[PDB]
Amino acid sequence: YSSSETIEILVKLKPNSLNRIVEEFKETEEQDSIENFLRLRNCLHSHLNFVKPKGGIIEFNTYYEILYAWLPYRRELYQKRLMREHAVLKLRIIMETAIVRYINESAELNLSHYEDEKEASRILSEHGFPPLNHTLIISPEFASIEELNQKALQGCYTYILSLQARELLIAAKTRRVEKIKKMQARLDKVEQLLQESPFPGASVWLEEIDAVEKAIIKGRNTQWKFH
Amino acid sequence: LIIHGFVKRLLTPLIRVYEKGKTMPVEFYYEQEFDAWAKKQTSLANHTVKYYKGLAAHDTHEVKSMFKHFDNMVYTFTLDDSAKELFHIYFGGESELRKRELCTGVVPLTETQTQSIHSVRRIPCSLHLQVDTKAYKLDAIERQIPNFLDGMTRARRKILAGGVKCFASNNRERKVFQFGGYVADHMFYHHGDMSLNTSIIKAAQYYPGSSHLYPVFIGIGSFGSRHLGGKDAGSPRYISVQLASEFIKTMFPAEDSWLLPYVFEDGQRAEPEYYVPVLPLAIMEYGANPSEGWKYTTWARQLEDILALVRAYVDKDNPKHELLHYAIKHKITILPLRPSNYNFKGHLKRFGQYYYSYGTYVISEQRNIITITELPLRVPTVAYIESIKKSSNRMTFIEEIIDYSSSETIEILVKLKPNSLNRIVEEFKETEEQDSIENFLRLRNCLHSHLNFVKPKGGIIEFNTYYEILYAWLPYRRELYQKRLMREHAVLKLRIIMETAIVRYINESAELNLSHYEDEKEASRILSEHGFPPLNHTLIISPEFASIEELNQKALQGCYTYILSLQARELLIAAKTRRVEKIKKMQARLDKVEQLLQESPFPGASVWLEEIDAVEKAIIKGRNTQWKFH
Amino acid sequence: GGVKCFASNNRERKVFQFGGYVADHMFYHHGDMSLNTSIIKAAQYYPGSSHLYPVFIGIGSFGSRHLGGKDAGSPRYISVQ
Amino acid sequence: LQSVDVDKYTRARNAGGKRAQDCMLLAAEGDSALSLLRTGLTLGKSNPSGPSFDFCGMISLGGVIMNACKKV
Amino acid sequence: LQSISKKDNHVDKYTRARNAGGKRAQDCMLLAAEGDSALSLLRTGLTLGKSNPSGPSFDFCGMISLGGVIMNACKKV
DNA sequence: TATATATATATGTGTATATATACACACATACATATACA
DNA sequence: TATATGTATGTGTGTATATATACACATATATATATATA
Repeated sequence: YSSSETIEILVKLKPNSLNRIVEEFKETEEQDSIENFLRLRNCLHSHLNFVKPKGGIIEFNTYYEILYAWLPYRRELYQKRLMREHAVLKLRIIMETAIVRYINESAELNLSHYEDEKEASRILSEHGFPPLNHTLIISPEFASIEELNQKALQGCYTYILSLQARELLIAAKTRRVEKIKKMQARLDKVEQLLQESPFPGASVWLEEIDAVEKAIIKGRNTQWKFH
Repeated sequence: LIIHGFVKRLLTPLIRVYEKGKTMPVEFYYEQEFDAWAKKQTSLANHTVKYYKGLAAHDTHEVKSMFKHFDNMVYTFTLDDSAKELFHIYFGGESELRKRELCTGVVPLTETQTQSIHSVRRIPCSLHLQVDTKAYKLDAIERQIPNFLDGMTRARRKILAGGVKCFASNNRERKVFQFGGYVADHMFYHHGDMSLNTSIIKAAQYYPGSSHLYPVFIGIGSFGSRHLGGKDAGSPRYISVQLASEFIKTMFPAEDSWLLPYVFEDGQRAEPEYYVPVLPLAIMEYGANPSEGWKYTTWARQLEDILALVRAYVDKDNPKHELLHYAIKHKITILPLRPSNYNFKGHLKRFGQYYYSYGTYVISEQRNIITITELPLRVPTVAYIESIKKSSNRMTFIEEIIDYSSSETIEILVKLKPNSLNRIVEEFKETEEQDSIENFLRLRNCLHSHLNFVKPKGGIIEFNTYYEILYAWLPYRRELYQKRLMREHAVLKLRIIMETAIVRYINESAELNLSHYEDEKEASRILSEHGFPPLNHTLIISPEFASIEELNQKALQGCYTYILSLQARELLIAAKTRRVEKIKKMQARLDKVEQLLQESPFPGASVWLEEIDAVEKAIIKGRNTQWKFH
Repeated sequence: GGVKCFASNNRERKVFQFGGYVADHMFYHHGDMSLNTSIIKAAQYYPGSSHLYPVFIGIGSFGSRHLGGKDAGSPRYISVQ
Repeated sequence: LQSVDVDKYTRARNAGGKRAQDCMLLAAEGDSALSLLRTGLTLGKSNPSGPSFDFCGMISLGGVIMNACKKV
Repeated sequence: LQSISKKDNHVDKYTRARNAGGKRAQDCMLLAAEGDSALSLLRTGLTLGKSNPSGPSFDFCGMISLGGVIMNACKKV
């Protein structure tokens, strides 16, 4: 008589057979006679055999060993994501605090007068604009920090020559100024929480603990449907 | 038991449409009811449409709602005296009743019948047969019979559209099951996955005697052979396909796929109602299917006959120009339209009102061995050998029958019992139409056609000759050329108008001083005062499917976004030279277009001859490279 | 492949269509029946299933406790998200 | 030449007995439909007004039925 | 019991070579493939009659399917 | 030799399902093989 | 005549390897089956 998710099983006994069950299927202090009759216990017996990084079997003895092996990988991963974020923030501050002064000075720089983009790149480099790799500052995908600070200051003037004329208005200047302010504040926060105790990025991982826990609660409440 | 009431059914939804916010959806039981409801709407970008093929697609929070009301949705069948003839029509052993009922469409349901069914919950059996079973049989005709314009079914048209879109960026090959998942995702295919993969396999085969003489895809792997009739291909896990790109480029031109009526499924468009190729591809391949009521069977025509007929229709200084138009007015035949003999080495004869195809043997009395070297058209090898083995009257003269054939060329070897060449001739008599050996060895067949197609806007159509199919095909391609030239004319005028204001903004940006202004409002106001036209930049750059009234009706109703997303890269002088020369090329193209809209005998008559020559050289290149296009 | 596929909008797919996607873009070099069985058993959620925190939300018939989750639908019926 | 039972069939508890006439056979098309019907006929206390296996059965139609109107 | 169930013993995929079990039987090979698509490949290959004049053919070569994965006997003996 | 059945095959686009093998190990069911005897 | 005691089978989980089958629909062809003729 079971439900879709609930067990309900009904046996029927021939008359005068409970006492034969009690005297015939004996009772120890680990399992009952009725549970010995109806197959109602099992052992939770484990075989903790995993594979390790860079290939190969590893065999653990208890779950504490697995937890203690797990922790330093996550610790070091927080450290390297904070180093990457610090580098990208400095590089983007450097990138936009050339674009804003180009908007301030392009009314009399008058780039419409020049012939092609080589003359334009020459006259932009003759007034102190930094050559930048725009397609890797704005989208660091799988670049490590060595090849981030190694090949990004060695680009061209594509960041400044591919601006739309919509960008040259006063509200866009205002928005770029406040966005520079927000990136400066975020760079200060990144350098402030690189130095914390015990290891770098110790409060961020507490926040992610809290978010995962409430997402697990909200998924258990909705029968894992997330209504 | 149908009288007293024993046979019942549930009634579940096929479509549920969910509005955002409301906790009761709108349920539909039929597909055309959903399409009629949906096309009346104005924007469907806050609804979700679910299609339920099978009962197992219903999740938990709606099976609970379906089974709180289980006894509310069980219906019981009754029958009257008007029902026995309908069961004999729909399910009896003769098709003429089924042909003459099945031509007319479905008859809708009255208000009294609908209120009676949805109130007392009983169904007449005849009223079930005259809606549900008839709608099934019309849908099965639509799925299993080809259109006469493009020559392909509905599944193969979905495969062609999804394959043009899948291999767009780079023509890298994929497995058959991965391409099948793509075309079932993006073309809204509502059926099983096994038959789709079978159609993708058979839509790419190329061997002597295959169905498709000009396949859409290049097949990479093992795709079966003559000797089992293509039934021994690989699994879809193994083999691959890619798009035969230049044949699809020349036969189905890409700027004509914007101008076709499309099949809308679940709210957004899926594929065309029909393609219109440059050549009449419906009569250029093979085919044999049953369906409901009718039968489909074709035998392909010569390529040179079709090229002669189309070039005689279109090209004005061919000698057979006005005489062919006379023959189209009076439905008489002048230029011959023969069966195709390509990739077939036997011979073809016409005896009365049919064609016959013959094999080829090679008699020898030195070793009493007949060496069969070819079978008739579309005859598999092992089926022929087992058929020549089962017949007990023919087995009394042979010792052993051995195969030595290659993978593309027949070579069968028989062995006769000693001194038995003489006894064949009195047993198997030689008529004038076939030899005694060809009577003995089953070496001819009749080419008997059933030219039953479907037409645009649905429904069967039935021709009597291949000339009728060609004469029905030609005007569609004519008007589609006229449509593409008029659309191009409108777009070219509008693009000249667009770029000869970009040029003057580049010339006057220093005097205009765009940086001084506050936002897009003041910039659009100060650009409206100096004589810049308001334009619709998206419709000019990408006029996707816009008809010409839509294209000149919402074009002058935009803003200055065309001029405001200019990069500072293109304010340079080489960019000015580039834009001025491309404006010159566009207006020269506009003069060429408005000169093409006038010529004899109809507008766009030289472009279509050029495309005939392009399709011909692509077919020749494909036939030389074993359809690999190396 | 599921993070890559459902990026734009979290619109449902079938099991065999999502399996074709993750065999194309993740360079899977094996059969399709085992991949579709893996997707099905990665989406299941019932008392006593393997996963307590599944990657996907399953939409359709994904089996019950009683037959051990071996009573799901065919992959042309059921959906994941 | 003269010289098992039912496949994919779940009987009701009251088939062929004293209340035989008040039982249903919910004949489905395959086995995924029977998985749906098994899911739904076992709403235990969440649906006191719905049916269950005390008066309902299940059997599969095997895909497409053979017609008898032209094999007789 | 054997006679009751001998009718179900008496369908494998096997293409017999022309010279299997005769006077030149030891000149012959048996190309045991793994499935049916493999046999499609091998039957395509062994029939290149004049595109491969130095190749093999069905005069001294057979085909059979290994049926997926072979049972081991080391754990069942 | 004739007029007459009733079953039988093949084509494309559809509807549904079936089954063999490897790999490890805790657990369940079937004797059966003795060893005191009796 | 009960007892152990060493044998032999037997499903079961995930990730692999290779296959199998029923049904609908039209029409042309077929190969043996059948009266009654006698």
